[PDB]
This record gives sequence, C-alpha cells and structure tokens, in this order.
Amino acid sequence: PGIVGIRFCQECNNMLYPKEDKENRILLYACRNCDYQQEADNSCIYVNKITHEVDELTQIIADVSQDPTLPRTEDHPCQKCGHKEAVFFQSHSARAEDAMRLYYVCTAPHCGHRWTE
Amino acid sequence: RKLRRQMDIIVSEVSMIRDIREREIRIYTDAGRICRPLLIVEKQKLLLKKRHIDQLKEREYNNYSWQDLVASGVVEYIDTLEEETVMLAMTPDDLQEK
Ligand SMILES: [Zn+2]
Ligand SMILES: [Zn+2]
Repeated sequence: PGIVGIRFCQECNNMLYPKEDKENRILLYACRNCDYQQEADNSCIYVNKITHEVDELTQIIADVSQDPTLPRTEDHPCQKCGHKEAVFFQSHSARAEDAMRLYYVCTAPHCGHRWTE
Repeated sequence: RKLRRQMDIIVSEVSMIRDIREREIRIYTDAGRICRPLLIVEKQKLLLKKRHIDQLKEREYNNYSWQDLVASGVVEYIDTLEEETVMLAMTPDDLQEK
C-alpha cells in the first residue's frame, strides 16, 4: 500500500493538496495560494496503519555498534561479511506493542549490517 | 576526551556526552552539575599503574598530589548524565577474564 508522503508546489513551495478533477476524473494536487496543479501519479492519498506492525530495521542506526554499554555475542556471525561480533539490543522504542525481540548490529568498521532473529 | 584528560583547552569540569541513537553530542560547561571521580580503563587495564601509587605514598615533600594525578589522565570526573554512556567496573577484579 505505502505510507505515502507530502508533495510541495514548485513556485511558492507550499503544501500541495489533493483534489478531484470532475471533468476527467483524475486526481490532482493544487497549491491553494496559486493556480499550480499537478497530476497525481500515486493515486493513494491518506493511509493510516492502525495495526502498525513496524519494521525497526529501518530506524536502527549503524553507529550503535560503538556503544560500550551494549552486550555482544560471537555466537551470531554477520550475515554479509561473516564477522563474529554482533552487538544486540531490544526495541528501545515506546509503543512497541510487545516485543522482546533482539535486533543485531554487526561490529567491525563500516559493515553496519542489521538483522533480526 | 583526550583534551580533557590533558586539561589543555577544556577544564576537567566540562562534561561531554555522545548519545548515539539520537545522534546528538552534548558539551555542558554549566555550573551546578555534580560529578565524582573515577579511574579510567583503557583496553582491559587501569591507567593507574604502580608508579603512580609509589609517588602518592610518599606524597609528603614530593609536591605531588591529586592534581598531578588528574593531570596524567588517570582519573576523570564524570557527572550523572555522562554516567549513562559509561561502563563501570566495581573493582579491578571485574576487569580480569572470568
Ligand atoms: Zn504553489
Ligand atoms: Zn558484517
């Protein structure tokens, strides 16, 4: 489905707003401070995830691997480069529903690969 | 951290905090913060050696004291909100391989 996103006008750089073309039945975006119009490519407008199953692998930063206060195991090798050190931690996120799942971040410089088991 | 342990540009009182997950870095020179000294650990060894303790043992008439201990980078003042980024060992015992 997609979580969609904003679009900005190209003249006054304001927020475009979705509106309906009544003649051609084509979704348009129009700034309200000028006459600028643009055709909607995505065709979805407002999308809301209530169940909100969230992918934490997107939020996790690779720099986390430098923290002394996080644990690490040589049990789980890196999936990409096959490095033994992995520094694992939990959600660290409020409103996570119920997750004790560990997320893994590969140590060694610049790898930064982030997986979940 | 290296300039604070030599006390060149930065008084030992300034505290500095690298928060990784939110990407901030904070440097507080402000007055009122509360900080207590700690030994420093580089790799698995304390930076307090025996030669430091022999000089303090004789501290009388050496003109060699705490400030000369802090100025060698062996001890460090660490306030609270910088204790969130630190790993402390209770005693040198925890440093040895268990
Ligand atoms: Zn506009
Ligand atoms: Zn790796």
